[PDB]
Amino acid sequence: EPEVTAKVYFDVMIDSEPLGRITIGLFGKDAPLTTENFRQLCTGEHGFGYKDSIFHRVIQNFMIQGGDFTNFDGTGGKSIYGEKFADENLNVKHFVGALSMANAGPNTNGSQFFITTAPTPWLDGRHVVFGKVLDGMDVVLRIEKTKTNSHDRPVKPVKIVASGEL
Repeated sequence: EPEVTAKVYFDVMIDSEPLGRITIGLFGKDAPLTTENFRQLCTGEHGFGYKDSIFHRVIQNFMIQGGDFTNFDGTGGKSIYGEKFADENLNVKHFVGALSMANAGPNTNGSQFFITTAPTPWLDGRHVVFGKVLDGMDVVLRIEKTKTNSHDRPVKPVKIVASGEL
């Protein structure tokens, strides 16, 4: 596993129920542009970020996805460098608890990401893995079990009520 160079977190709630804190370690040496984008979106330094956004898609035994703080449906989001930035390292394979960038083809990274909860070999080589859950994996597993309906979207919003750097 690559080196963790920075730690960020998310405090999560589901309609009045606090689920706890998810601590994420970033691989700053293996993916500098990607980790910096995630880090600054967590702090909200530029005026926008993950605070008060939701996990809009949950697929049991696969992953949870979030990061669309502009449209809240999977069609939006934007990086700190602009609308899109290139793929940095595609040689790191996914593993349970990995943080990976969602995208719409090569060099289209923005702000959306997923946290994998199971092996996902069909994503390997196509999505940049830039970190991993260091603590609070139980919170991730709880979210994965939340009731979804049509489109794999949680019936109750799964909200990130706070984010930042640790």
